[PDB]
Amino acid sequence: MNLSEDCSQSDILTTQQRATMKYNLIKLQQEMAHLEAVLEQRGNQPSGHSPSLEHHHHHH
Amino acid sequence: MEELSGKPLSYAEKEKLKEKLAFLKKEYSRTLARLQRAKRAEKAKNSKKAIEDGVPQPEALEHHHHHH
Repeated sequence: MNLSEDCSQSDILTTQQRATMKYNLIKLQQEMAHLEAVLEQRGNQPSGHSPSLEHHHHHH
Repeated sequence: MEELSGKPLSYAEKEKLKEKLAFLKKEYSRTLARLQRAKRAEKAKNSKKAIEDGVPQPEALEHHHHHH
């Protein structure tokens, strides 16, 4: 629109960054809904996901 | 300020709910924002409005793919 005439809108966020942002938001949303569901309903009992980031401190 | 999500959760359940799902919620909206902003700006320099981002944690994924 006047000031912003464009361009090459197909590849701007690159085709690599397209597949990237998909598989990123996919793992983030699957772990969101599924890991929470398993945690609040079944108490994180059948999963038991302690990854490695156990650096959960605030005041020792 | 914060929202007390997870009343009937024990020490480990509640530890994993807060820390895991907050990290995932952050990086969801975070990576989405970074790339969405980069997309719109680079196609055509438009007048940006609002973003809740403040403290950056050296985060970039600026890569390219051979055009086919």
